[PDB]
Amino acid sequence: ANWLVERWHFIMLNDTKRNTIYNAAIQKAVCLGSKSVLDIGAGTGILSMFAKKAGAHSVYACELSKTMYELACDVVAANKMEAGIKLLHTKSLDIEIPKHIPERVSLVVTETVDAGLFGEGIVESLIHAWEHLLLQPKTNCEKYGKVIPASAVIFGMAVECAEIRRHHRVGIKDIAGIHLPTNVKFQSPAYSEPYTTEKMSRVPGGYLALTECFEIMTVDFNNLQELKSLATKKPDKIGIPVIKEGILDAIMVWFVLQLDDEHSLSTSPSEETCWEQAVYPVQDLADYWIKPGDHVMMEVSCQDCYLRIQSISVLGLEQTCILESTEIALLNNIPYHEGFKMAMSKVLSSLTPEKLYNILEPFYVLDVSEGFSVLPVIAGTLGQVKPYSSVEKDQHRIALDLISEANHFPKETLEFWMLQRPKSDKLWSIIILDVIEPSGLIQQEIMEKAAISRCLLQSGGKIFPQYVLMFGLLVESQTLLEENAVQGTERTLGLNIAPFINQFQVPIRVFLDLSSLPCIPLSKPVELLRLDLMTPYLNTSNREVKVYVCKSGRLTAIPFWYHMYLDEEIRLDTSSEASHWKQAAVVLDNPIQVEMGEELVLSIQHHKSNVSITVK
Ligand SMILES: Cc1cn([C@@H]2O[C@H](CSCCCCNCc3cccnc3C(C)(C)C)[C@@H](O)[C@H]2O)c2ncnc(N)c12
Repeated sequence: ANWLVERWHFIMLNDTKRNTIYNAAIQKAVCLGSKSVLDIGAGTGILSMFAKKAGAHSVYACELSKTMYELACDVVAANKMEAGIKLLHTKSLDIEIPKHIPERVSLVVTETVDAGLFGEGIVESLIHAWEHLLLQPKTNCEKYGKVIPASAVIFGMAVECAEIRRHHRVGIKDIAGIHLPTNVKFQSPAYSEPYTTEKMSRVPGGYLALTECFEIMTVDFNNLQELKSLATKKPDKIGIPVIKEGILDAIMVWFVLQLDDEHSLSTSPSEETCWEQAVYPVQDLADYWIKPGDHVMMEVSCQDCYLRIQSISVLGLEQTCILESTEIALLNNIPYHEGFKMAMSKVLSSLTPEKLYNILEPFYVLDVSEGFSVLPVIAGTLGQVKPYSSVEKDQHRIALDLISEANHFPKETLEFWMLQRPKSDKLWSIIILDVIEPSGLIQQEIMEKAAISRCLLQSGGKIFPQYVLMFGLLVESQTLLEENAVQGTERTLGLNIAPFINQFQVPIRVFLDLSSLPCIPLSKPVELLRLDLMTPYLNTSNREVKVYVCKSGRLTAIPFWYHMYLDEEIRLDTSSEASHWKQAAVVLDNPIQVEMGEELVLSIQHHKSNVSITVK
């Protein structure tokens, strides 16, 4: 996509409460005398229009992004405020007086905050603003400089959350007959990306508070000296008592943002708010079980942009292998590995049963999975197998050589691998291909790789998976609608933004965590498509699917996922609880009213790795 608008813009603009408190704070500050305003990171320009409507004499809005800047120019002009608001395509750090802005401003308004508060560089931007773009602070509001937000209190809480854990810690020491040795320590990219961002009010499986909430930091955005002192401030060593028995999985962080002395915003987890929380995963501990009487220790600092929580330990009453969170979720996906072990054993049993646990001829197995994979080690433990790994990273090879060694493989049993024959005049008995992206879409050129792979197979040899079924269902989801499009002008307090920003939406929502999404089912899930790697003649380009509507409702989306068939009996589900793949959905531009008992027709168009789903 050439012209992107980030998904969080739709969610935020749809949050009437957020828009109300920001407009209330700006109205109060403008009416009190702050007549010259600078909006840092204007987005659509909503805070600038609030300032001008409140009665500001001069409004300047700066926007880093070319796309957001151009959109903001059109929104402001459509709201008849072209003459009153001056939009600037620049980062606020590059603004010079009188070159870009003629005079120092009395009020800075900004929303350049993330779940961890500091992740968008609010400190660096406000230090530059106080030094070069703002009037002197208070010792009449027109005479002195002020910032919205005024201040913040940052909170933390130790939690048990199995959903976070399966993405940052490998939770088992034995997978599908293979041992994962102690001398190989797996760690996520958050180990020392200090935190991920999560909607903890709806996290799959939920979370449990193991401690009470605690203050981790405070910051005064109107205090330049306090802001400059952050770069060299020594970390704050804190000790938190444990109030509940449980597995320590993360420190969940949120903040209370004080816009002024009357108006405050909380990012505390709630299904009533749009705000996500900062999640600091707990890893590299000897024991994760914590009980009342224990103390959770950590070091909180904010010297180089991001808020950091380091040296996490529990105070009572070896090769390191960095993996992506998708690869850790993969190692924690037991049905995937057990399914692959059983499917590989059946191929070995049908082709060479004496090899299952020419004597010089091994059963050749190629794993073309993308990223870290242990499938070649599982294959090697099964029989007289010559397995090949496609890992690129040197650290991954070392780890796999140590895993191979722990599974009694003599040196160079496992080898590291364009699709070609194992050896000139030799054929593969098993080829594993990566068909579904973690995004929930089909991998690019998979049909082409399958066609090339089929020519390299021994008679009776198999490509894994053999075929993939795409499943989908009709849903009424107001949540998917509000994360895809701004719902009117009432949400944006009379301002016309929705028609202009809604144009930058994409038809397919990827990386969807379907189980955490509030949905009303309007149909039962049904097979939409068959992607056959062993028998492409069974594929269909153009198909109409008649979906029985079980329940009357407003159809807003068609979520979809897959059943990957390793053979006729063994299938993997990309929507399963332990799945390391995310799902996806076709979200409708205009929701359709459907009635119980009708057969809705979906048009499913398949060309190579593309699938188009529309209501016919
Ligand atoms: C530093 C800077 C940024 N920019 C521009 O402004 C925006 C930066 S902010 C990034 C998104 C923040 C959303 N945070 C919401 C949130 C918070 C907490 C919890 N949950 C959320 C949810 C769940 C809702 C995402 C962006 O348009 C940039 O191009 C600037 N332009 C001019 N000069 C500058 N110095 C800047």
